Amino acid sequence: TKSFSILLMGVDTWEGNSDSMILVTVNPETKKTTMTSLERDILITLSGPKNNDMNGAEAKLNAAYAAGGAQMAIMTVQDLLNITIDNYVQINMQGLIDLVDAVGGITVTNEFDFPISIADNEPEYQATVAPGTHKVNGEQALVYARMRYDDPEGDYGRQKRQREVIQKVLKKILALDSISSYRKILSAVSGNMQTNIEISSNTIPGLLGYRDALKTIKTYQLKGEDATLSDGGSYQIVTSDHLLETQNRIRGELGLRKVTQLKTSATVYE
Repeated sequence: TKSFSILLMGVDTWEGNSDSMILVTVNPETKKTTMTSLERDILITLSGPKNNDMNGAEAKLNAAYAAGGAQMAIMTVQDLLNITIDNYVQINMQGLIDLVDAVGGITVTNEFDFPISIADNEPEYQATVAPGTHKVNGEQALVYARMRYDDPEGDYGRQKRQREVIQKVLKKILALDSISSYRKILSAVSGNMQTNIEISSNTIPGLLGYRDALKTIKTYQLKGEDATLSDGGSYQIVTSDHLLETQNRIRGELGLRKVTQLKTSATVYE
């Protein structure tokens, strides 16, 4: 019954590439969970083992994972937000499909006037989401989550959608009453999910002591301005203003002191 922080990472497979970085704050006391999406494109100074060539390099946040696995991603995001992160959870795409299936599916709304597909690009995922509101399986949930319009305005939507999927999966998990139910869900994702959190017969029930925090899930996005790179690629500097409100929002939920200055490994305009 204490507030804790977890860094959620989707990974194309445990070395591979970060497809998502969500900081989740769980407060059982306030009965509130916050999910803040961190832009893969933010420019930042990476933090890793000193053993590592990329420790100290200024790069996009996406690159922490690519250089030193989940260890570097945590070190890097710790220095981005000036808060200590208690645990991490990597899931890959098979993971995400298995999990959505294991909770009985979810309901999403395709806002557009055309079905959503990604097979043209990635033919391993031939699923599709009709327009309107429909119950969706794991294969259809991944596709909704991974669809990028490949526009400067692509991730923003992709990130809202990724958050949605997780939130909806989490609402299904609240409504579970059995420990077996939960045991079956950790079975379902066994191969395709990895974490600091201890998984045993000891912990599956210890976990249900936090379900109360799923009663209110507020979603958020850390953002700034889209700029250009010499290769023609795209990055984003964080407006120091937006950055602090973000460290303070999270710190609050995690039961901590509001900060006065802005200590960050990130590259602000100033």
